[PDB]
Amino acid sequence: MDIRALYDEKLTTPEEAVSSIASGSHLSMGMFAAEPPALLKALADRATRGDIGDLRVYYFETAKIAGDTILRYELNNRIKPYSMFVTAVERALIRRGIEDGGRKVVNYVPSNFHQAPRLLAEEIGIDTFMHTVSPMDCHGYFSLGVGNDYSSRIARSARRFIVEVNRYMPRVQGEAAAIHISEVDAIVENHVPLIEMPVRSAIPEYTSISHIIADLVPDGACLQMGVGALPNLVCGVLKDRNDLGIHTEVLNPGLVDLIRRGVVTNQRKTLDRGRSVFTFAMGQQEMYEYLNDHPAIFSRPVDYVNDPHIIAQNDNVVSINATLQIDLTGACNSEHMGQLDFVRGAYASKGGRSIIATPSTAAKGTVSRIIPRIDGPVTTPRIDTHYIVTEFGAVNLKGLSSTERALRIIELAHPDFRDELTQAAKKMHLI
Amino acid sequence: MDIRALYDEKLTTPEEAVSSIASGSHLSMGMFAAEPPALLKALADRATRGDIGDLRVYYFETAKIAGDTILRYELNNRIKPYSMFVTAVERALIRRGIEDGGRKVVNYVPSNFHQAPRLLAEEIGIDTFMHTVSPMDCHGYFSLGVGNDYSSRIARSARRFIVEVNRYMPRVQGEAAAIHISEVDAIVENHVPLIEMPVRSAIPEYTSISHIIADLVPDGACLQMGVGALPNLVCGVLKDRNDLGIHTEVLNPGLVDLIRRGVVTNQRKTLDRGRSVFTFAMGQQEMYEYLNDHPAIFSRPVDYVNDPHIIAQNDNVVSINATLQIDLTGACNSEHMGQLDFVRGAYASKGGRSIIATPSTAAKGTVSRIIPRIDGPVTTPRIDTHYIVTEFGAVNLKGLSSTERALRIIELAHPDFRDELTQAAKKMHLI
Repeated sequence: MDIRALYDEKLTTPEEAVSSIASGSHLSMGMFAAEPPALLKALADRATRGDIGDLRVYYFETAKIAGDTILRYELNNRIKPYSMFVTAVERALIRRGIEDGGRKVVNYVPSNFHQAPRLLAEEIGIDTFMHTVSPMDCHGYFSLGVGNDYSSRIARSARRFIVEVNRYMPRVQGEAAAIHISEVDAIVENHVPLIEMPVRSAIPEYTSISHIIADLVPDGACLQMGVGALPNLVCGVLKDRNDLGIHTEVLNPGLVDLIRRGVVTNQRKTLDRGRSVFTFAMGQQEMYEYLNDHPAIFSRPVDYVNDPHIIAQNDNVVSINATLQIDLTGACNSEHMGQLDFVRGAYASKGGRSIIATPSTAAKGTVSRIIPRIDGPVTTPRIDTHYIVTEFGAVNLKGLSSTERALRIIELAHPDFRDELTQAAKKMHLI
Repeated sequence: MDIRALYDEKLTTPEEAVSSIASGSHLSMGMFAAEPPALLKALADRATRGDIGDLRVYYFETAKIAGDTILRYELNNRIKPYSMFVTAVERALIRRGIEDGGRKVVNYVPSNFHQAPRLLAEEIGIDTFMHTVSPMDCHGYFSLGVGNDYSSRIARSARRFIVEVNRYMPRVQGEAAAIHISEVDAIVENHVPLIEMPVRSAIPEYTSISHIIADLVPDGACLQMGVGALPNLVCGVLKDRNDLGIHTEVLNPGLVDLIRRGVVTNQRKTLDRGRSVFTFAMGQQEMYEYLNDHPAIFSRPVDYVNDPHIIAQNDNVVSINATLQIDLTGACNSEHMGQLDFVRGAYASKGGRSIIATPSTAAKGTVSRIIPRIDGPVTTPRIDTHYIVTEFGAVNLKGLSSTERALRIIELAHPDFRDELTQAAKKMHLI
């Protein structure tokens, strides 16, 4: 059982690692920070040379890594983006694609994040999976590090699995997170710091918002927080608490700070007791290092983590997410132009709470985020919404009539807009 | 327990039975054929005399029974309809309101049918619940008959429970379907035929669709079906199967036929093996009679039946529902202007299939039921849709790009609209 022998046998450069990937096939890669820069650069340039064509890349959550390599607009005709969710990177691509004689450059695949493993593995098929990893330990194992999501399944379903060993990637314990060297097909090495999530400051409203939310957080709450400044800031108010759990889609700096403070203990959880569960992690270097070899952290695949039935097995689940607009019905919209699983789970949880939070206004006070009607397709439907919060307060929509709902939602609007909004509600016959 | 003594201490006239209900309280009632006519008439009369007001009535699926009693437009100022799902009866009341100088006359309470039991019991709170029951037996039990749904919960959680004994009401076994006299607050008697859903005549497209759907029904399939002549026609084609199961939201005549023919055995089920499960039943006198003291039929509450996690636990779940519209995305819309729980449950089922079907055209071929995009809110989000079927075939949408979706859905449209649809696809850049 010589591991060092296999490693040196699979060790290679990006160029030959990616060389055998056929044209017309399906590739996928880790989410965000698990996107393998050297493997990707090697693939981009292979495409640039017109060496490979007709490659669909299926993925969730793209960053500049894939953005600046294999998803460059120029490569579009050879490496086709099948985005299962639109990021700023695809908004860039779509925009540039219209101002080019209205060509279609992004193929959107409509998908539930929690079904991604089944979709990619069984419905779509993935022939090549590529993922950054932590370095092979003494037992012959790499860790998927910050990723678990769908990767832990695709890494094994893909006919070929290629990993870019990066010492900067934390060794992270998780279900199927550890991968034996016999499970890997090729290895390139590339120790480079990991990409980061930008810290962005507390709007003054976040202060009042984060304080309404904390009183909505029960004893022994089991948290899921969205990535964002508001949620991060909310954890800042929870430094006060004890015995919180974590069962979250994304592990973020704010949550990790609660672990580091001994606030998060996971001793009240029914599932994964004693461990914080997330399906992937995003943050800054500080978070990344603190994750390495952490014994009270456990990544799980998304079809476990984001399964409402699983989420609801923990008592007092608290799910806190941001949206851009809330309407008077009051559905919610978080699209500029996944969390729903927790919206459902949190309410199903015994003593659970789903909280969708937002500033009532933007554009220095000129634009109301509380609107009459989302046009058109909402991200959280009106029948799913539980609690909503603005700096003007919180309301539980469940069981409210269209009338009760519009009235309480107006009260949460900026008073500057309460007038128009009451008028809009009257023409709509919401009231 | 001398149940004779009890039956008489509680037996009474509808007028007296309903006399003590307080104003500004919350009332609820059984669904469809379990709506109690004598009790309701006594109640409508109370409002006609100005003897009661500000009565909120929360309900689901409305029959002509409440339509013609407590929900008459005249009484809308004293008996306030808090309908949790809008039907023909509410659609009419709404029309009159807008014609009658824009009066809002129906209060819509947006809600998950599978969450109804807790919504009513906890978030809204019901003070009086009224339900037609089968006659008391020798052990002192009534049966909720065709009902279980939210009713089995609410007859317990409501602060007063009033029954209308009707000998025409089948004695039906199910979870919490039996109610002991000790748990009933007042009893009125009214032996009248059960109201019946209108048998709708077939249409020529239903033939082809039933054959396409039937090809999709695996062996030992665990059926759920919506009402309508399409699904009814489907159970016709399924005449020759063996060992099928039933776990359905509504029990219709098509399904009961398969039980009668011996096709449904429930032997391949994992839950409720050997028993057809439903949450409420709708049909005609024949079905209702057949249900009485049936030992292989078992009602269960909606939070069990419509819980996708429960549904998913049976293998080869097949969910068959009709829709009015399908767009190129393809979200679906079955509204003019519950089943979603099965769409998800059926896909999660091992070997499961959610089927949404519609004739490709309406109004003698003039209008396409396949359209570029659904107007307002949808009833089946595009990310949930599995199989759709028209008279022109079936496609499984899971994992297809927007383009592949558009192109395949178009081929399910009637040939007259395909070119129009194809043009629209490019305008929306679905290509």
